[PDB]
Amino acid sequence: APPRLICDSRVLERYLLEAKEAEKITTGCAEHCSLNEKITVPDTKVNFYAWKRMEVGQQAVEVWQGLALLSEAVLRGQALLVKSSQPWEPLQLHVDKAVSGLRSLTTLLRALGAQKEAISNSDAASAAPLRTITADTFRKLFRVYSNFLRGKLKLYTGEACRTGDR
Amino acid sequence: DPKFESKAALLAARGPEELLCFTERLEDLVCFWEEAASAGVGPGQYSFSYQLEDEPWKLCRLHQAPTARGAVRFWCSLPTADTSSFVPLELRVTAASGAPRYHRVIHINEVVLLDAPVGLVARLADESGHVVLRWLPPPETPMTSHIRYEVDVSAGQGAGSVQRVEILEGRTECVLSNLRGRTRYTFAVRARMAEPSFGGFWSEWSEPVSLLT
Amino acid sequence: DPKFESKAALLAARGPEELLCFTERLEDLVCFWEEAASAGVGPGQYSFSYQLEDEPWKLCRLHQAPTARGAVRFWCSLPTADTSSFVPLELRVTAASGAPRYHRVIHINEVVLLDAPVGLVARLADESGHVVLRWLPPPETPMTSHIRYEVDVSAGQGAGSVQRVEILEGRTECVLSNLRGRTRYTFAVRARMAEPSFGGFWSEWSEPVSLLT
Repeated sequence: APPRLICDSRVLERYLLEAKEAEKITTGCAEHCSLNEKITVPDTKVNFYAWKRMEVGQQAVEVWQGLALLSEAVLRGQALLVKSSQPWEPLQLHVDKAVSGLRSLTTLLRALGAQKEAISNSDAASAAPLRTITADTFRKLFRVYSNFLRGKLKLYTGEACRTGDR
Repeated sequence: DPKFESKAALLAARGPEELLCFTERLEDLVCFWEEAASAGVGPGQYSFSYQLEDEPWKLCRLHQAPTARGAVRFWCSLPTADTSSFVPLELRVTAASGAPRYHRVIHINEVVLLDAPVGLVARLADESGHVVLRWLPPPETPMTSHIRYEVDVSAGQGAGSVQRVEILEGRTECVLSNLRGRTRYTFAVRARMAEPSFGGFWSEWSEPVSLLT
Repeated sequence: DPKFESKAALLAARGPEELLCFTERLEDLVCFWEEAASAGVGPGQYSFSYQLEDEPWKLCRLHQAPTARGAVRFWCSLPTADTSSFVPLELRVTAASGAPRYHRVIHINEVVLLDAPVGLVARLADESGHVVLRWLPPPETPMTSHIRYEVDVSAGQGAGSVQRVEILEGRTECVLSNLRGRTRYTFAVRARMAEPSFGGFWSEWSEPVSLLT
C-alpha cells in the first residue's frame, strides 16, 4: 500500500515547485551569484533507456546518495552565503527553503526504504566515482536542485510507491 | 502582531499553557508560553533549545511580550531553514536555574494554524436556485490541496442559529440545496489541514457573506 | 517517418522557420527543420553539434529528404546513449561556411510530443452539467498521472467559434456546461506532459465525437 506521505504526489510536488522557483529566479543572477569555489553536486541526467533497464534497487542507490551530496552542496552554499555582504537579496530564502526541503525529503525517502535499499545494493566494491560534477554559481546549484528532484527523485518515488503485496 | 497574538490566544484556549507551537504557511514556526508576569530577568529567565532529528542542539533567541491579558508571553520564531515538515522536532525550555520547564517533540506539519479563507462569495446557482459558495484558500499558503473547510450557514426569521457543513480538502466551493426560500442567509468559512499527512487547529472564520433566497 | 511525419508536420505546421526538437518516448529525440532554400545545399551543407551538460561536444549525423512545397527537411536522430533528460542539452547547427544557423539549449523532458488521446465519449447529464465527457490517455504512454488535457467544443457552424477547456493533469473526464440546446456539438481532446517534471507540446486532437442538445 502507498508507502505513506511521499507517495502523495501533492506532498512531494510542494518541493518540486519550490525548486522550480529557485531555479527560475537564479536565471536572472548576473555576476551577483558566484559561490566563489567549486561545490561538488550530483549528476541529474536520466537516460530513460538505461534507467528503465537497470536493477530497480539501483534507482534507490542513485537517488539516496545523490540527495545526500545535494544536501551537502546546499549546506555549503548556505554557509558560503552567511559569509560576506555579497549581492543577490533573493538567494537567502531559496537556500533556506532548499535546506529545509532537502531535510524533509531525506526523511521522506528513508521511510520509503531508499536508504536501506541504497546501502545494500551498494555493499559491494565498485568502480571509482568517475564523474565529479560541480557548480560555482547559485544558478547551477539551484538548476541542479530542481533537475534532481523533478528528475530521478520523482522517477524513483513514482515506481517505489507502487508496492502492494505479492 | 495581532494575527499572532490572536492565534496564540486560540491555542492558549484549546491547548495547554504548556509550550505551544504552530505554523501558518508551512515555512515557519513559532513556539511560546505565557506566564504570571514577574520582574526583570525577562527573556533571559530562560533558554529555548531545539533539535531537529540527527542535527546539533540549537538555541532560539526568546522574546517577551505583554499578552493582552495581563501576563507575559515568551516566544521564539524558528530560523526558516529549520522549519522542516515531517521531521521530529525536539523542543526544550530551561529556566535560569538550569531546571527544565517544558519538553516536547512535535512535527511541524501537525501543528498548523492557517490564516482564514478569503473572498467568500455566495451566488444563486444556475436555474437550480441553489446557493453556490465560493472562496479562496488562506493566502500565500502551500498544500492547498490538503486544506479542508467548514461552512457555517445561519439565517431565518430571527432564528438564524447556524448549521455546519464539512467540505472536502482542496475543494473551495459548497453547494447548499436545502435552504429555506425567501430567507436572508449568512455564511462563513474556516480552514484546517487534513489528516493524516497534516494536523492542526481550526483557523479563524472568514469574513461573512449574506444572501437572500 | 510515419506517425512521425504527422508529428513532425504538427510541430512544423505551428512552428515554421525555427529548429524544432521533440521526443515521443523520452528514449528518443529528433531535431529538424525545413529549408525554403534548395539547390547547392548538399548533405554537407550543415554541421550538427550538441552537448549534454558536463559532457564532451558531439556531432550528430544529419539527414535530408524532399519536403512540404519545394523544400527540404534536415534532421538528426540523437543516438539513444546521449538522449538523457533532466540535464541541459546545448544544440548548434552550423552552415558548411561556418555560418550559425541555429543555437539552443533544451531539456529532453521538456519537448515531449505524445500521441492523441482516444476513446472519447460525449454524453448528456440530467443535470445542469449538460455534457459529461470522458476519454483515454494516448495509448502506450506511462506516467499517465501527469498528462494534461485540453478539450475543444465545436459548434454547429454558421458561426459557433470554439470553447477550449483545460483538464487538470491525470483527470480524464469533465463536465461541460452552458451547452446551448438545439445544437449538434463536436468535442475533441488534446494532451501533453505536465510540468514541473516534464513539458512539451499539445498532441494532435483525438478522433471527435458529436452530440445533439
